[PDB]
Amino acid sequence: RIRRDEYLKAIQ
Amino acid sequence: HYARPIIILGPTKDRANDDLLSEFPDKFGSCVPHTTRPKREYEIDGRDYHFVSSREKMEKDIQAHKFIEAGQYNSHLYGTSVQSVREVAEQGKHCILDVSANAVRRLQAAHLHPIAIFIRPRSLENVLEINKRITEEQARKAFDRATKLEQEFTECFSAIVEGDSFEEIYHKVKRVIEDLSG
Repeated sequence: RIRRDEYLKAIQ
Repeated sequence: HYARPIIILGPTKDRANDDLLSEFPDKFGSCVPHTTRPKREYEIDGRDYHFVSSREKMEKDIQAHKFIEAGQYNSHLYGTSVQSVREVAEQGKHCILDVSANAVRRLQAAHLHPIAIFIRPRSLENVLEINKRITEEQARKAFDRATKLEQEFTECFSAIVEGDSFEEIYHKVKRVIEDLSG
């Protein structure tokens, strides 16, 4: 999965 | 010369992704995400993110169905493009993706032809067995999400696999990739 918090937060 | 992107769905998928990534470094790859956020000094465009300087262009492209997944954080857009996934497909690398099944339907509408493997839990008890670490709380949410997701998206899976242990699930996942990669 994208190993960046920013991206994960964005998809949430 | 061309390798199909892979999306594993159902419980234990993330670990199947990790172990396949961890077992054949040469065969599997990762796509590069997009961001409208200004790039940092030690960030590298084309490696950390394709940095869109024109945020308006990325909003319009999302509306043109060129992203399989998208969201907004600190007023900035982030997404995985249709084209960035194919860019991994052209290197001969299988693109391992953590995306929804709608995202899968969108890679198919591209005609990209991805390998969508769904892991079906046999039972709530099977959830607790195939899954290395989890509580009984989390297992129900996982079992209930897997059952709805198959009833909704069966027509888009390349395969459905089962097992009483994860190693059995993991082996069949590789069997699917092995049959459909030629």
